[PDB]
Amino acid sequence: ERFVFIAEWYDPNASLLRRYELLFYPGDGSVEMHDVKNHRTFLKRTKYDNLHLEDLFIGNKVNVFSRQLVLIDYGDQYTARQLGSRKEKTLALIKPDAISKAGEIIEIINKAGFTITKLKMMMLSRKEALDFHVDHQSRPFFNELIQFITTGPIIAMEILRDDAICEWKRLLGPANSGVARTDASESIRALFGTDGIRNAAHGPDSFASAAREMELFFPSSGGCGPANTAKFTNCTCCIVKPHAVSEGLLGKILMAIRDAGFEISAMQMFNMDRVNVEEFYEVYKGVVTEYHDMVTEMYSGPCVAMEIQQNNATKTFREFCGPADPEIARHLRPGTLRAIFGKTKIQNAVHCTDLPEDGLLEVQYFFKILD
Amino acid sequence: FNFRYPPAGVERVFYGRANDPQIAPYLTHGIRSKISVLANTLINPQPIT
Amino acid sequence: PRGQCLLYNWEEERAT
Amino acid sequence: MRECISIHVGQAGVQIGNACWELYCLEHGIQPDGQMPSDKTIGGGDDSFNTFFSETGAGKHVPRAVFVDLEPTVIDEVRTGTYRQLFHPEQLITGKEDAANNYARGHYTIGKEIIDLVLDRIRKLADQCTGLQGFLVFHSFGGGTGSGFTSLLMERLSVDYGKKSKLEFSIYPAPQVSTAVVEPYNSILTTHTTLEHSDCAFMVDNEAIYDICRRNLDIERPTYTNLNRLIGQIVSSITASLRFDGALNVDLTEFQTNLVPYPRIHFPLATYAPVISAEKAYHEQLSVAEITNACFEPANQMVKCDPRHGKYMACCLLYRGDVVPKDVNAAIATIKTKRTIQFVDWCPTGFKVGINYQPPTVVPGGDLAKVQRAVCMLSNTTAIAEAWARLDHKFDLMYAKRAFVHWYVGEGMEEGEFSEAREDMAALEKDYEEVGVDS
Amino acid sequence: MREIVHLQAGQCGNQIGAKFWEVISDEHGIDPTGTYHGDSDLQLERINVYYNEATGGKYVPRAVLVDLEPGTMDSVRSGPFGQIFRPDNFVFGQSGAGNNWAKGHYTEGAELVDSVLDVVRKEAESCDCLQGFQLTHSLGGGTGSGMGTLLISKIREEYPDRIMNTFSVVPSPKVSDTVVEPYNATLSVHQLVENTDETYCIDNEALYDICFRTLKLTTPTYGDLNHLVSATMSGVTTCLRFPGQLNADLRKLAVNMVPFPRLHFFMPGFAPLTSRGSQQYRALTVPELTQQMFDAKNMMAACDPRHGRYLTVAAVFRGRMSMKEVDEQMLNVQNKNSSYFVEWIPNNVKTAVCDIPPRGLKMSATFIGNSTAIQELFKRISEQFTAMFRRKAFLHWYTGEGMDEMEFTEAESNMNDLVSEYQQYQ
Amino acid sequence: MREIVHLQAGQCGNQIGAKFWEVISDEHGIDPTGTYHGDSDLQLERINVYYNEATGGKYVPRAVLVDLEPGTMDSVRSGPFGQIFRPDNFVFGQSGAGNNWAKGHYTEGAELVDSVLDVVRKEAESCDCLQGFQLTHSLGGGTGSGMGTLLISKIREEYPDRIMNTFSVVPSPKVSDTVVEPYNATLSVHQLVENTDETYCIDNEALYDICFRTLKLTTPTYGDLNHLVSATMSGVTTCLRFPGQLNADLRKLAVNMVPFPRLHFFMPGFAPLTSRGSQQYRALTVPELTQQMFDAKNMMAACDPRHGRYLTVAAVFRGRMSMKEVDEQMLNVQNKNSSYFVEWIPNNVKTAVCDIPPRGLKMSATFIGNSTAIQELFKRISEQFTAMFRRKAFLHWYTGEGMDEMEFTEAESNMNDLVSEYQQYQD
Ligand SMILES: Nc1nc2c(ncn2[C@@H]2O[C@H](COP(=O)(O)OP(=O)(O)OP(=O)(O)O)[C@@H](O)[C@H]2O)c(=O)[nH]1
Ligand SMILES: Nc1nc2c(ncn2[C@@H]2O[C@H](COP(=O)(O)OP(=O)(O)O)[C@@H](O)[C@H]2O)c(=O)[nH]1
Ligand SMILES: Nc1nc2c(ncn2[C@@H]2O[C@H](COP(=O)(O)OP(=O)(O)O)[C@@H](O)[C@H]2O)c(=O)[nH]1
Ligand SMILES: [Mg+2]
Repeated sequence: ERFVFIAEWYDPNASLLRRYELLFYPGDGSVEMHDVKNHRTFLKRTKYDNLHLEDLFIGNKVNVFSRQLVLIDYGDQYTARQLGSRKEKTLALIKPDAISKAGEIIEIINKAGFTITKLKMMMLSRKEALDFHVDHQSRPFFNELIQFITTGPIIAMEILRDDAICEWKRLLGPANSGVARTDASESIRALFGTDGIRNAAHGPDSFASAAREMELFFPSSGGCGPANTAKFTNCTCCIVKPHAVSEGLLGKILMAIRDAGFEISAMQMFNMDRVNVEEFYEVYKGVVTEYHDMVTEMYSGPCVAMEIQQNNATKTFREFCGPADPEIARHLRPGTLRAIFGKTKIQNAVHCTDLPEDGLLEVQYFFKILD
Repeated sequence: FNFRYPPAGVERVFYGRANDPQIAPYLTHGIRSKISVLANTLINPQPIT
Repeated sequence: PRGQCLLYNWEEERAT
Repeated sequence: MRECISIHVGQAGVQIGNACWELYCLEHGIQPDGQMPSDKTIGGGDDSFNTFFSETGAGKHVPRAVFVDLEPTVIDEVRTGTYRQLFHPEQLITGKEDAANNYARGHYTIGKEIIDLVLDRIRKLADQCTGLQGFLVFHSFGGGTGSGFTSLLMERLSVDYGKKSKLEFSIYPAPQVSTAVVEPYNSILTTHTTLEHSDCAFMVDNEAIYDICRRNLDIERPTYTNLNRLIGQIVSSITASLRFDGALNVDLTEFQTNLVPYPRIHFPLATYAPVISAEKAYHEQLSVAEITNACFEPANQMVKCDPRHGKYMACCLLYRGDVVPKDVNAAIATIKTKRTIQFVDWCPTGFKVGINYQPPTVVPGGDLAKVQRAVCMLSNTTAIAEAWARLDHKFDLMYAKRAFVHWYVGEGMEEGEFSEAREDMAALEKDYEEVGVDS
Repeated sequence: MREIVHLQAGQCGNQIGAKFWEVISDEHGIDPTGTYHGDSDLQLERINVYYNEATGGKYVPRAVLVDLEPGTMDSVRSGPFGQIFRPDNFVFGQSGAGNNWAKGHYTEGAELVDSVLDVVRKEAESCDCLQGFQLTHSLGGGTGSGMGTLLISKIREEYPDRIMNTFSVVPSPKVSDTVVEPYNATLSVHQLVENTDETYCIDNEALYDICFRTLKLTTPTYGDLNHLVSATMSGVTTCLRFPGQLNADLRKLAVNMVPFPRLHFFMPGFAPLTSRGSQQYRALTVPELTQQMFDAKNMMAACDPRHGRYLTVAAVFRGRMSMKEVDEQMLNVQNKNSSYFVEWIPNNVKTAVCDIPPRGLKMSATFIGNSTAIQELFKRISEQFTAMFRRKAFLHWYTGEGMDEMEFTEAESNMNDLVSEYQQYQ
Repeated sequence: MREIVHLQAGQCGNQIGAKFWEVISDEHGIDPTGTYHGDSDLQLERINVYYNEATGGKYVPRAVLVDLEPGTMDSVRSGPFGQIFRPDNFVFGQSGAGNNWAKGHYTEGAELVDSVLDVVRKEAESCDCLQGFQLTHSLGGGTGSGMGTLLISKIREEYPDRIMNTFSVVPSPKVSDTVVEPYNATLSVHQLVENTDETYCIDNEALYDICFRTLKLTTPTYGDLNHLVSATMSGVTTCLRFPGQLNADLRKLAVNMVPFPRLHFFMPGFAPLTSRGSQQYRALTVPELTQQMFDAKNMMAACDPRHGRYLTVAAVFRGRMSMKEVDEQMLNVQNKNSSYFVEWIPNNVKTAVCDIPPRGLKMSATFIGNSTAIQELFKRISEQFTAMFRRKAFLHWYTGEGMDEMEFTEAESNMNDLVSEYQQYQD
């Protein structure tokens, strides 16, 4: 049994997009490649440990022997039935009363198994709140509901899983917090709901309505949606790396930062290009030899950008992150984030502003120029 | 009947095992050759920092 | 039908 | 690039041809109609079916085989069978009246009316072929069609294609078992031709396969459906290096020059392992060191001969499946330490090894156990000289009283030709005697 | 300015030759795509030896790939590191060689080598200062021993004043994966001793016993055997592209080693090898590597060094280490094994030290031995030849193509000349 | 644009014409009602060549259907496409010709041509730029040979600077379906050679042998034979109606294949033919078309090309393809068959390329060939003409209508000069 995917690779010489057939054998974990245009083999059956079955979904980028292949198509009806039939895409909302426990909610979602593809912490205006609650325009509790949704920032997330709508609605459970606590306390609303009106969560019920919510929140036209909560004052920049996002420690990083005491000013998710990554690491060129290693790690997947506030709970954020090498961090400063969540010097799962001068420039590059 | 006078093209099935439910023809028979450690980590291992 | 017996180009008749 | 042409002559060649070509479809995933399933797609660079099948532009696969028979009652089974959409409608050539176990009808009288059409197809298949490597002719020694028509056909191929390899697969008449009564005649009339036109002629018989089916498979009453599946697996194991990738691969020429030491000693034997039932393999573990010893036991020989009487001359081991070369190397040196396997002193190295990566495939509705590794042994021995000895003794009692001759001479065959054919196997018998002596 | 041209012939030489390219590209930090992807500047200072800079900052190897059947050419091109070669360096035929020596040298190989050396003439002319050649083949077949011997004699006519070095896998006593194998081995040594300046003999049985006892591997597949040979290929020539404490290129390994023109068959080795279980229980220092260097189990040929005498021994040490403990300790080997080394030559030992150890291992030391014990590997092929030749077995395939019987008598006579000289100096 | 005025005389011409206007109705997607039901716009851009515009989007053929007998006119108007021919285009006489040349050329075929020439002149002047004429008839009949060749003489003296192509049904020895037709065949080719620029000889043994060995039909009725004739008739003008890489109109074929004014007797073929069982198995490729093209078995006349030597050969290809495999193949066949072409003219092959293959087909190619082996067709009729004229058989049906016996003497005298000059340029 094998799974076939059609992949794009961009040739650095000819500036040419090239289409290849990538065959993965999940029984033994070996790959094979063929050429569509030339009808010849590109790579024989080779045991590749880095590629895994959980990394195979449409639109993903996988590094196969120093080539970044983006999967764009389904190879045949067999894999289209086995993988793409069950997968569904839905939206998750974190209300302003659950901002403090947003990391634990994200951790719960990661245990549930959803793949996060889009993430944005933002503030909703009155017209956007009206478009969000156009279904509740008969006004049973509309004034207090609009006031609650507008008085604080929310977090909008795009989560993909098999039976996503049913699984997310089952995770949220009853709307009333007391009813949810009486029936099944393990629900998100039951655990983190102070009242029925402050449900601390939201989930769409139908496909067309959910598509309307995505068209409102994350616009497919490319235009700017609701504004981010960027303060641009007394702030630093921190990036959750693609390997950490794919591993699933994002909720643990959020909980560790919250327990340290630094306030998260802003948080978003980006899918970067090589030129953008190069101009973000322009200060690291000529200083370190593994500049290309850091660049490739940065654009190997989507990264979660963070703006972190006031940097003075106990120590500064740079010495909270600690030494760049996770082995050094574990051996000398065992309480640091790189010691807890680091694997390699290249993949250490957090990046911090080494120069105090450059933090505002990094925040301006990420939360102003990109969005 | 099948043990003593079997039909053409059919193996002689013993009457003791005739009513025994069969899982043998499905699975793979034989011993698997064990995978060894690669010579890469023995000759040119992963460099330490 | 046609071409039942196996003689005189029965295969083409069975095809058509 | 690599190609083979298969011709099936007589009833025995065609009936095995039904069994070998059904197995070839399962190896490459081709439906009986001649198209691949729509659920799964193949890669761009696939030459696995290029050995046996030719790509039509409409996404249809056509076998590269010619099915020639002078009688219509066997070919019409194929044209009306479940493989009617597989073969070419014009490659299936048929005659009007059979050879009736007469060499003179298949070579002199009736066999000269169709062979202009038969060589026309071989010219067409070879011209479409980009690179040709050999021929795979399937027939039997006994029949008038399998002996008469093979003789004048294969001499015309050697005229047409000069130095192309030619590999027969013939049903040897068994010692105690024979269906026809003209059986000692038709074997002598074939071997006058195959010495100077064949490079490797493989032999199997009905009686030895019966005892293999009786003991290993516990098939108490084997039939023609059981035998032709076993023969078809050996041919698919021989040609497995031209279709799939392997650790060390053997081409058609590579074992052609490694198996024949002398121009008149080119009659190897076929042996397959492991032929086992489903229930026995559930208890007995299949190691590399055990299946290679199963080939050399005399009970597993597919020719009714005693290998202990003669001495081995050249051997070729062809493995499949999950086989590492380290286990084979210690397995061979185990065999050379045995004293009951006698090799000739003038051939110090006699084994050649080929290892592939794909395991055998079982046909559903079959009998063979589904396993991981299997080995096909092709051995050249001197023990088959005793097999030719008793067949000449059968011939000498027929010709002593001139029985059954007036049917042969009534069609155009001379009476004298039996004399030159008899003295040829006199020469072939002492040729095995002259090479078996030591120094 | 020191240039080496690589050539790949046969199936046994192609798989070892392909496996040679993953090893050096790991040391020089080249991606399978073709870009430089490493950590040190010191890798890129000498890349002209093996690679060619192309347009766009990508590196292609300097190697020519020849084989009469396109099956193995597709097997190397479809590899992990196979996409970096030149697509016009792939020269293949359409008919298999059939493991016949007369098919690779007289008829089916005679039409290919016009197009084979034409590519080689391109790569040799564009070099600045050519140093030598590297050809990988096997003696046991008709493909590697058919065109490999032929490409030796044709190139050496064009470029006489070089050092043309081949790495050849020799036939083995017990394995015997070919039936006509001693026939095809003897026909190549007739022209190996005549037009080759350095030959290294590699055995298939000796590489099995290294994997079975020293490395304690369970299933030593063919992916491991080629990785042992690839280490010694990249160790003998490490003083042409890395800075070292005492430098020695191939011509300095030519003058020191061969006293007479017909004794140049060397027995190689690699010396920091260990098993998986006993990594923590072995001390890594220069006096411990020396015992592993002179160990008989670590030699890549089925010849016992204790049953002969040593003409000249060389060692290319690798990594940061002393020079006094290198020199004092491998002199202690000569004094204690005094009877084994020859008496009419003083200083049988040449020592060379480079300062760049290989990937992940802090020291390395490749053994290269020129002993008289290699006559027994050459004696066993001669005796296997006699038993088949006196019955004229398997000889209508050679005589049927244009090869004469008097050619075979000359090859055995020259083979017996070669075994006589080793015993003469012993 | 360039409008082809199809002519249709006799009983044989009517049945060929009924099948010809059926094939190019399938090609242009014209329903039997008369409207257009197609999908692509390449069909409608050049539709004025064969069809004429009317009100309501109705396209009618520019065909003149002429016969002296009204019997086959009822069968034409009651066919599958019988409601698409214009009712004013059915010019029919009242009495049949009766297999006599003189009745159809001097007495009964003399009054009907005045009504036909009114219809032809009305349709010819309605064209924007007339391209030529095209006629189908039979030499073995009375109306087709006797009166069809009279219209060829009358058209040629009114529009001189045009082109005339005929698809004439030459007689056969074993398909002798009239006892007197060597008289009608001899007197027709005396009129044909002076007033015709291209002649495509179509025979019946040529078509009957094809349906037995190539199509293997068990009942090859005339509807099967008329499709093979109509397939050639649409494949010769296919570049006049469709775009392509290298176009060739009707005048380009006449320029290349006619070196001398009395060498205008071609002999045709159609490239892709295979049985019903061989449709799914054979791979249609450019060498596969050319291999079947030059063989004598697929060629549509009762003359063996190996008994003569080719003068000039044209091939009109259809379908999306590559010019290298096209240009190599008719250069390669010129190299092996160097003895089958005359040596005094180099590069004898004309290449024409279209882009639109017919429906249900991907590559098609029509073979047109000038050959000196067509002299074998005229030697058989000439030896039959003399055999009766010695004994004056069936003559009283001829000299009793107005023609003298000297017209028979000059008909064979001109026909014997044609077979004298075909033989000269062969050697
Ligand atoms: N193993 C095996 N042997 C067969 C098969 N068919 C026939 N034989 C052998 O062939 C011998 C007789 O020769 P046939 O092949 O039947 O005769 P033929 O070659 O068809 O010649 P004609 O009957 O005259 O057309 C018998 O003794 C059988 O042993 C078969 O399907 N499998
Ligand atoms: N190390 C190694 N040896 C091999 C490989 N393939 C074959 N051999 C050896 O080569 C010998 C046969 O030589 P062969 O390849 O047939 O020579 P060729 O015909 O010239 O290619 C066998 O005894 C094997 O031990 C391989 O992939 N790796
Ligand atoms: N191929 C072919 N030949 C035809 C067809 N109709 C008539 N013929 C031939 O024409 C000849 C008779 O022509 P005839 O009707 O007398 O011509 P008319 O007197 O001018 O109308 C016969 O020999 C037929 O073979 C047809 O549809 N196809
Ligand atoms: Mg039969």
